[PDB]
Amino acid sequence: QSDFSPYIEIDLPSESRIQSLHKSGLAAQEWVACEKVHGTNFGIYLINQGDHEVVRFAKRSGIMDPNENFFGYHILIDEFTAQIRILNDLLKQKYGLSRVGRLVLNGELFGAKYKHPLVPKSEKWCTLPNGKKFPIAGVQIQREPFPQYSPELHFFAFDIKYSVSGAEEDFVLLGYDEFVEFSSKVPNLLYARALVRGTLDECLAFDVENFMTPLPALLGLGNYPLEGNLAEGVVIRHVRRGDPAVEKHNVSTIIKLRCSSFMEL
Ligand SMILES: Nc1ncnc2c1ncn2[C@@H]1O[C@H](COP(=O)(O)OP(=O)(O)OP(=O)(O)O)[C@@H](O)[C@H]1O
Ligand SMILES: [Mg+2]
Repeated sequence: QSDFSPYIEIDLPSESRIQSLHKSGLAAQEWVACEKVHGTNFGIYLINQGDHEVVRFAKRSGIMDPNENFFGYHILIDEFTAQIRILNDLLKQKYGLSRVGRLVLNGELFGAKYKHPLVPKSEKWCTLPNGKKFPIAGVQIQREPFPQYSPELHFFAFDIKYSVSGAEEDFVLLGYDEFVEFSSKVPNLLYARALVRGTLDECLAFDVENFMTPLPALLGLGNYPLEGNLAEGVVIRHVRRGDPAVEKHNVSTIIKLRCSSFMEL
């Protein structure tokens, strides 16, 4: 697991966090709110090993053996592999890097549930390296009645970091604008996009209670609405989260808000 980098949990806004964000000056700077997707944590890794490299996939708790069946994600490996190679090439070219020890594209694996009679369940079957196959129609990432996104499996990117040396302490996290710029150039990559942008308080004013997930319509299902299909919530973050000048204040610059309807499930 030496190549694995755990992603994070995200807190609801506490009194001490909010006070510190104001006192530090960070609250007055630029923040975004993006959709919080209810799937399972996923990471796509590209690891440099000198003149060769390897693609690996992680769940919440670590990089997986290639024959671990995990919600049918093998159906997306060819896509992920093409995507992560493109992202690495973009980063190397733009940043003048001969080598990137470790590139980590974190996001949410989601979908494979959409209970509308005009939306057939997936007919797709994944295949593992050992030849075993599993139906996407049998995948149940989450049991909750909302949010529901799509009958197919998808990946929602929400962070990109790279370590030139490969060492954990040398990771550089893309800021929001750079994250969007690069992600927008990776073909067919779905990624977190700002629902609102402004001060911390402007983002905190986002109406999560009535926020219907926009993903079904983005994924072809605009004509097949599900009643009460609220998004889980939002993640709010400083647009330069990870930058040393932000991090020097020693205050976390990521928080979440959830809708009450979701919390009650
Ligand atoms: N836009 C997003 N930005 C960051 N994390 C997101 C986003 N959308 C979904 N997530 C997920 O939210 C998780 C953090 O939220 P939180 O601390 O509430 O954990 P959780 O969602 O309850 O955990 P679980 O993975 O078991 O559902 C992340 O680890 C990530 O998997
Ligand atoms: Mg979750």
